Amino acid sequence: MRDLKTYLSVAPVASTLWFAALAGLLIEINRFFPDALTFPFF
Amino acid sequence: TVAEPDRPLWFPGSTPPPWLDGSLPGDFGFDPLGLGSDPESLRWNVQAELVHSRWAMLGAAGIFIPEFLTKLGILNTPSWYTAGEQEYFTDTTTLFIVELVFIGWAEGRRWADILNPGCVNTDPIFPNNKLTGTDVGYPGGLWFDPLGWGSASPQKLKELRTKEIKNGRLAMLAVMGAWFQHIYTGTGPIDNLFAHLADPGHATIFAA
Amino acid sequence: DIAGLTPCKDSKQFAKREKQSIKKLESSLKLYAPDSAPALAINATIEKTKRRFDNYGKQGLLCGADGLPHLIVSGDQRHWGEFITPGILFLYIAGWIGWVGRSYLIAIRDDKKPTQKEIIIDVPLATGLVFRGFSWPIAAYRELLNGELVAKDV
Amino acid sequence: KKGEWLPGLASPGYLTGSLPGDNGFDPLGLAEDPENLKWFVQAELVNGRWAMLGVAGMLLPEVFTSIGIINVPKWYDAGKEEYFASSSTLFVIEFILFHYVEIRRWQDIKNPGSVNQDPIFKQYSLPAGEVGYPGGIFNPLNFAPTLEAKEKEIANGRLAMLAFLGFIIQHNVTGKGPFDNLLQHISDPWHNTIVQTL
Ligand code: CLA
Ligand code: CLA
Ligand SMILES: CC(/C=C/C=C(C)/C=C/[C@@]12O[C@]1(C)C[C@@H](O)CC2(C)C)=C\C=C\C=C(C)\C=C\C=C(C)\C=C\[C@@]12O[C@]1(C)C[C@@H](O)CC2(C)C
Ligand SMILES: CC(/C=C/C=C(C)/C=C/[C@@]12O[C@]1(C)C[C@@H](O)CC2(C)C)=C\C=C\C=C(C)\C=C\C=C(C)\C=C\[C@@]12O[C@]1(C)C[C@@H](O)CC2(C)C
Ligand SMILES: CC1=C(/C=C/C(C)=C/C=C/C(C)=C\C=C\C=C(C)\C=C\C=C(C)\C=C\C2=C(C)CCCC2(C)C)C(C)(C)CCC1
Repeated sequence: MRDLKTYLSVAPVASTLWFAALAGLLIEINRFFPDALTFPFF
Repeated sequence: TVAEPDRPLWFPGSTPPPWLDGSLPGDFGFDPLGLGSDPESLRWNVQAELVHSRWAMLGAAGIFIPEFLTKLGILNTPSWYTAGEQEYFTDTTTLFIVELVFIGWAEGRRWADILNPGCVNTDPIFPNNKLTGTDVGYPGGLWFDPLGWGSASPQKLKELRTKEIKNGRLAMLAVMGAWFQHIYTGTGPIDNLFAHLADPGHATIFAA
Repeated sequence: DIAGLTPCKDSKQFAKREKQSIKKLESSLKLYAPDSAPALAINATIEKTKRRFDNYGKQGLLCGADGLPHLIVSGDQRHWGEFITPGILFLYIAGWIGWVGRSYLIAIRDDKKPTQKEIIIDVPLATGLVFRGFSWPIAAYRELLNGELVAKDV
Repeated sequence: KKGEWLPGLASPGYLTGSLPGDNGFDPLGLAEDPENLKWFVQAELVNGRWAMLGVAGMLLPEVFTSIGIINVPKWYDAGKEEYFASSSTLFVIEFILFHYVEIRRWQDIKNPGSVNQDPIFKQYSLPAGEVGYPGGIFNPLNFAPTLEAKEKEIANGRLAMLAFLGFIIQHNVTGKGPFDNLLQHISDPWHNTIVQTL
């Protein structure tokens, strides 16, 4: 179980998870604020 | 810390795992995935199982008493599931914000004590007041143990605690069943129970 | 106007493009039903198109003879939303990433087997380091004044 | 116990309970260097004193004009009302005067005791206090600059900085005065939040 926690922190798995989460975040941002060319706030 | 070596075992004939000795209450040697083989893992998950069990028991009461006395014309509380929307004096987001502040304070206190035992015991405003329980997850003191009911010496405390953890496991399962029945069917749970009781041999899940 | 570009609210070409695309969509629509799921998807796309064109109208962008929006990055103040404020956002986030990475590298450099922590991350350590990037500008400044950012004697 | 901002969390080794206000709070490691800390203490004190003056002068005029004694504008408007002089003129005067006093403060932070004596009259110096706490003429009432009162000071300054944060975010999202905001939440509160504002 500890060995599993180590394995999950090996480079390919760590990067896979990091980028899947990042992808979900950017996807949802663009689903909420679509077609942005400028910063329309201030 | 009384390593009961031949306790009851969920799977008779097994040989329990080495990390499940017999000390913890409600021990029956069930960890086939080996999710508690490290002592710090085990104590953290002990806290998690405990607090889940108490939350589940509160919830099971709050459903199954009000529903059993709503079917009977005692009260008129709506469906526990549909009670998420029927609106109160305010809306829900603010209600959630005040709940958030209030309960998050308490959970941060419990956090501190889980990671450093007995280091938040007394009150800052009133230092004389002090929680009287000396274990993590069993706070005691006047607030959580004004009846003294809890603090005692083993064979007495150990049994009370095992009883707690078993009631809690059943309550977790109970509210899980309420959820999945009311998502499968479109009914109330007491209706499920009455229908199944009036036709057990036919009013099962295999009705679709 | 600036570089000869007139506003997308006042640009006839900008409008023509909008209505051409909209009714191409609606010509592709007139099928499958007036309520089926394909029709609902196509109508959602139509409404999204209208929202996009109107938002570009609100934000005061510059259009050319093509009828498409152009970008002014010179420093003029009517157009900071185009490049300079998203640029500040980018520089902040990028410095955040790089600062956290350099502090992790420095934190593990004294280990007996440093490569072991490069191919197998120490996740609790990184979890303690992620949030220093929030103030990476001030820290990097006081680290430059300290004579502490640049490895001496290299 | 020199005070904990988190009753479970341990102190940092670089905070010693020496300077007033020490409650052991610096999670982002900003002041794990003594020179950094010497600079940051000063910045905290001075920012806090400016926030104190600013928020008091922002809020008290509001209630004074709201129970009818004098008629003053709102802070987010007062820069527009015409005065006896341009706003450019006042800004330039302000720049020169703040230039002088801030470079004086600078040299005293860099080199305590070196900017004490009057540069015009060769008498009339200052006694040898500490940095961040110039007493003397700047302390006519000769109050005791004791440890108890420095903690008072920095606590008032911190709360004032938070009050400033509040005033500006409030004005930008709601659009009126902070006394407007307060009482209009006061009477009917359970429908007067930041939530209904958003
Ligand atoms: C290639 C030549 C050139 C260059 C270099 C510039 C440069 C500039 N022009 Mg200009 N311009 C040019 C050509 C050029 N222009 C031409 C040919 C024209 C004719 C069309 C114009 C017409 C023009 C106009 C009309 C205006 C400008 C303006 C400006 C300034 C706007 C940017 C600014 O305000 O600073 C930057 C803005 C900031 C808020 C600074 C924040 C940046 C931070 C500090 C950096 C981030 C670093 C990191 C994140 C943190 C630091 C960490 C560190 C401690 C390690 C800028 C200095 C504007 C101006 O005058 O400025 C007021 C303006 O009005 N230009
Ligand atoms: C969140 C619920 C939860 C948690 C945290 C625990 C935790 C624990 N249990 Mg327990 N258990 C539970 C629920 C839970 N249990 C329920 C509902 C039952 C009744 C079926 C049991 C019956 C049981 C027995 C008989 C025994 C334990 C034991 C233990 C301890 C052994 C260590 C371990 O299992 O590793 C860590 C635990 C976890 C990491 C939680 C696992 C969560 C997984 C991922 C859930 C997977 C989904 C699930 C299979 C399907 C859900 C759908 C379903 C509800 C319809 C440990 C502290 C042993 C003990 O000695 O107790 C002291 C023991 O003998 N449990
Ligand atoms: C089922 C469950 C957990 C089950 C976990 C299991 C089986 C894990 C088993 C194993 O891992 C072990 C242990 C060891 C491994 O080696 C082997 C496996 C097999 C992997 C938890 C439920 C836990 C369920 C909980 C905590 C329920 C709480 C409910 C509350 C608070 C109710 C709140 C309400 O208020 C609302 C929100 C609306 C109101 O109107 C009304 C009500 C409904 C009352
Ligand atoms: C200077 C200031 C305010 C000054 C205002 C003034 C003079 C107002 C002036 C005027 O009103 C008058 C009089 C008249 C009006 O007509 C015109 C104006 C012009 C309006 C506020 C500063 C206010 C400054 C603020 C809010 C500072 C916030 C700092 C924070 C939150 C830091 C927290 C942490 O840093 C720790 C402590 C430890 C780290 O490890 C972790 C983190 C979390 C990073
Ligand atoms: C403004 C503007 C402009 C201009 C610009 C320019 C032209 C500038 C510049 C610039 C420059 C000329 C710069 C420089 C540089 C130099 C050097 C020398 C460097 C450096 C850096 C560093 C050193 C870094 C560090 C770090 C950090 C801090 C982060 C993370 C980590 C690291 C380490 C990476 C334009 C028009 C375009 C646009 C508009 C605006």
